[PDB]
Amino acid sequence: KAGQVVTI
Amino acid sequence: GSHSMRYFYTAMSRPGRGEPRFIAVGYVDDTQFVRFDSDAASPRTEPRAPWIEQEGPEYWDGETRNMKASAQTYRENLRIALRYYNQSEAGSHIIQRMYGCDLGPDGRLLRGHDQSAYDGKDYIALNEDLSSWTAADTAAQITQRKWEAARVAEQLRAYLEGLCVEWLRRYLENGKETLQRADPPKTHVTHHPVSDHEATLRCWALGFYPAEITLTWQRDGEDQTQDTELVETRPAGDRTFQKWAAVVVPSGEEQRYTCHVQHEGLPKPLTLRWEPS
Amino acid sequence: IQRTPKIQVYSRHPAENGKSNFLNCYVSGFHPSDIEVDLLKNGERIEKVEHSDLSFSKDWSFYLLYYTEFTPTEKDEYACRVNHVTLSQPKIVKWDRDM
Repeated sequence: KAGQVVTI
Repeated sequence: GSHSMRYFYTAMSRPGRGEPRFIAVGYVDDTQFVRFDSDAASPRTEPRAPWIEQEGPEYWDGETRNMKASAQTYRENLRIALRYYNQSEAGSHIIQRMYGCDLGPDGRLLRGHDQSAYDGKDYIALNEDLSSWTAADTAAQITQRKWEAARVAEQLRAYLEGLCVEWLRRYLENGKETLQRADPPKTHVTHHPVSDHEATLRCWALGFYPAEITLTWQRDGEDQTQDTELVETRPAGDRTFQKWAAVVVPSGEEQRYTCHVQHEGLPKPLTLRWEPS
Repeated sequence: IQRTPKIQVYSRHPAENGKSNFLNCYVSGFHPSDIEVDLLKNGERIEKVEHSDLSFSKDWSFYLLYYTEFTPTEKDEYACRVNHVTLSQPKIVKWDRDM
């Protein structure tokens, strides 16, 4: 199950 | 033994050719189990291993929603990276991310990982403490300041120690017949003259899983590291891997050479030699 | 900032004339990810070729497996033809059934 992506 | 789950994300801009493409793949050990491609006719997270197919629609819908939202965030990140590097809107650029969790033989979290790259170079990495960051350059230090202010590492740590481990254990159980089976290499040595006074000995390992293997040549019991040609381990297409190691030896000295094979599927390391018919 | 592909051309199983098999062209170590790979039989492009989903190594370089079903014979020759931004012209690597 994948995690999350945030903005750089 | 030990096991890992890893996701690999690639986001590629292409000015003049639409919005950036986003590709995601997920692995358990050396087994791919999901894919997503924003260029697909109908992008969805799709199964790539038989043991994930049993997951129900909530799973697939949730992963697809996540990947679509991730693709959008990476399009924003590519725009931000242009500002961080003083770059124009005309060039094509790539952000990559690899992240996931490792379990030790006991099944406990050994360590977590989360690393990103810009244009193929380290950008930022979560440290092994799952609490602090290593930034590769002054742009990534801007990201680090943002992520520290927003306590992003705490969110990553919660995922890596929680969901990541829990789901990896689920996958290992559901796929136990394959994910928890090592297939040892089938090994042999071939011999091919190069001239009247030298020959190539090539030590082959075929049909093995997982991919980690050590193949070494010894001459008179001494490793021939600097004299060995070692090809990259390569996939056969049936889940297994192949590798070979070769040395060029004086003719008549073949019996002074031994090939040594280490692999998780072997009870003990193997020693082989060329066996003339 | 760019890395040229390594190319290996090989079969899924040891080749035996008249026995079905898969021809593989493994391209790895390259960056950026756009790459053009054809499999050739006697110099002509094979139409039915599939490839793996894009992934990458711990050094960020990409890898892909291109593959097609085939039945090797004594006289038929096969090859992998690769183009990439790092190559001024396509690189053709012939299948050696001992490599």
